[PDB]
Amino acid sequence: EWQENKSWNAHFTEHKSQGVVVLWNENKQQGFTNNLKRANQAFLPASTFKIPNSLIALDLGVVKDEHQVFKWDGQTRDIATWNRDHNLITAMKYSVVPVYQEFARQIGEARMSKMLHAFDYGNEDISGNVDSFWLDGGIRISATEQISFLRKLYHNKLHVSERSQRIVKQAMLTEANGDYIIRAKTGYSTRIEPKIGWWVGWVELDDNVWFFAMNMDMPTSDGLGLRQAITKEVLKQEKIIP
Amino acid sequence: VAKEWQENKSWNAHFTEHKSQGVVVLWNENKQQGFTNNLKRANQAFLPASTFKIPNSLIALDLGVVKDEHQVFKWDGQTRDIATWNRDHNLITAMKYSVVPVYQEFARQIGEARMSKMLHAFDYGNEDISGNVDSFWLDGGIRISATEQISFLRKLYHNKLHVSERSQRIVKQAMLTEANGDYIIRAKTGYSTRIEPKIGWWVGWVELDDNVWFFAMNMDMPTSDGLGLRQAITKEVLKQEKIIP
Ligand SMILES: *C(=O)N1C[C@H](NOS(=O)(=O)O)CC[C@H]1C(N)=O
Ligand SMILES: *C(=O)N1C[C@H](NOS(=O)(=O)O)CC[C@H]1C(N)=O
Repeated sequence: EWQENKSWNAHFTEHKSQGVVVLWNENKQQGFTNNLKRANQAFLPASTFKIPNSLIALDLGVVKDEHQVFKWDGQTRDIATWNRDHNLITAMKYSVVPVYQEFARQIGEARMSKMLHAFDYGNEDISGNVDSFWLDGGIRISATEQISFLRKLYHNKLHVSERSQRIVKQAMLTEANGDYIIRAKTGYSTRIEPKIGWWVGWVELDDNVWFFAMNMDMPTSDGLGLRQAITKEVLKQEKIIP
Repeated sequence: VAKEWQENKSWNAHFTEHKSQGVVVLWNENKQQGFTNNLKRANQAFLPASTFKIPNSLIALDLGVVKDEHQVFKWDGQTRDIATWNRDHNLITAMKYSVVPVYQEFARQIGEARMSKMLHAFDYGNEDISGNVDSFWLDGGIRISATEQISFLRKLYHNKLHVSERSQRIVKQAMLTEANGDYIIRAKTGYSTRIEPKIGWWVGWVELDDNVWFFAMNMDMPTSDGLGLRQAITKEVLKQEKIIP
């Protein structure tokens, strides 16, 4: 079920980086990783938590649909794209923290905890602030647990409406062309060490789905582009993407 | 400039330079304003050909002929000219490779009575299903203009069509052509080859962060040499208008 393919380390080494890329071939029901230990190492999900947060908010009616406008609070933040009104699509695209913080507060501790349990999401521990537990609280999820979670989302098997799962998968749309479709979410766990970068999601091909979850050491924001770059090098090596 | 429809003849450069003739029709969803290089051709009704895969997919999902976007539609075993058709398909791939046999079967299952009722409810072009139940969109009575394609597409985009919200969401997912950090294109190509004038189609929309640009283009297609011009000329217009980089 889980093969260790150490050749992918070359992609990390060539990029002066370290981390794990985890791939899951849906058709074959087989997994591949350059590091089995790191693949099962649970980390703070950071912005990858916007996937279960969106799902819960949609199912509870906190988010009516992907067109609902979430007004900017007027607070100027470091990331320029957050300093405007957003809908679910753009909030996911620009990883708009205050929008997701508001969703989490509206969901509340009790429903957030019990609904995440329904998703079997990582350690299912929401300890810390309702609006920041995914960044500096007790929640932890491994790259293999991200895959397990994403596979349920792909198949509409999470215990939420099909509609909510379709809206999130639409909001996860990152890239598409004649060769593949990528539905994914980036993350950057900046608050608690080890500071890590995430990229979780999948690649849809005509006749298969390749699920992926990657994390890498991110001591600074300088290497953030490597989350997609390294994953893409692995996908290209495995002939998943041309 | 405050007008609902504006003609922009400068776009004709994109057709002429490519030794082509046609119409591109754009609709700025936010401003509720339309733009075209040819007002007359924008309203000229043609056979929808493969663009009919959008309403056909909608009807088939709503009626449960297509359970979901994963349902496998087996290859009948007949070898056809377009290689990609000679294999099993789901709604995503059938739309992607415009697999005619799959859609002919859908239409036959839907039947003429339900097909007619659905198109009238969709206000789809002239709503005329005359001809073969499995070919009317290629050689029958159905006619739709580029502007009527946009009207139909706007309702689909907003889940305003009479069929289920679910069928509309699945069809828009199946329409996914291209996506990146700047835009998302949800569209369907067409090539009306049976009844003159032989024409190429490209209908759909461009999703931006804060706007949607609906488009419908058709162009003369005397040879398959110009097929790539359907997307290329549209993209030249979208680039000229600063819609896409
Ligand atoms: C999410 O992890 N964060 C919000 C935002 N996301 O950008 S990212 O998806 O490319 O990682 C910035 C980083 C991080 C945060 N500072 O909370
Ligand atoms: C649809 O109009 N057709 C099926 C197929 N479509 O490819 S297209 O979307 O690029 O136009 C080939 C042409 C046409 C047909 N022969 O029926």
